Amino acid sequence: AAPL
Amino acid sequence: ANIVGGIEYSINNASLCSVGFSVTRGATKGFVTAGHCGTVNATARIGGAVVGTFAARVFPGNDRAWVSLTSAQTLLPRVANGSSFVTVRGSTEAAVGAAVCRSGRTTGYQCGTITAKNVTANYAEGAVRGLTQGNACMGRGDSGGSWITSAGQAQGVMSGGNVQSNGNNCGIPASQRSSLFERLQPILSQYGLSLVTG
Repeated sequence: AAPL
Repeated sequence: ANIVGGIEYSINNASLCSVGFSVTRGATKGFVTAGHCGTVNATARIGGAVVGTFAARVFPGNDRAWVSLTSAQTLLPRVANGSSFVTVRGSTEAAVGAAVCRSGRTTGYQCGTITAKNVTANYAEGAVRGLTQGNACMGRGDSGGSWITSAGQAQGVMSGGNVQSNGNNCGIPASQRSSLFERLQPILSQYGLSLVTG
């Protein structure tokens, strides 16, 4: 999961 | 600039994010967006012009922010959908299984359904708790953008998710996407904002  | 949900803005002439929703705080105009997009006092620009600075944010833990804009900006109760618009009518929260769309500068307007609430994202900077998960696709640059139902109920702003090597999760089946948004309700009360609607 990454910001976007 | 006309402030519409989904459009691009840059922060301190570097990062790009998308506008969430037009809001007001007393006589102050603003828009809500993602907290990871900028730090307090960072400068936001739309089409090369300065429009405002970040007034506050929370990131990580939550992922929220509001930019207060100068008087000259035009707030609109709309979210971009290609060349057309979705009118913002309120912020009733939809439940799991409802259909929802999101608009943002990278993949445009994508729709899908909500699959889970209260999701934790483990970002490199720290955990972001309480996220709602949808399977509409999204890509780098969509962050801060609007999540809204066809009926006009604003749900939240784009936070993050699982992107593949091409920068989005639109080439993977809906069943495998995790696209996460920050709920709008708590950002409006935390900052005392009112949504603009039409």
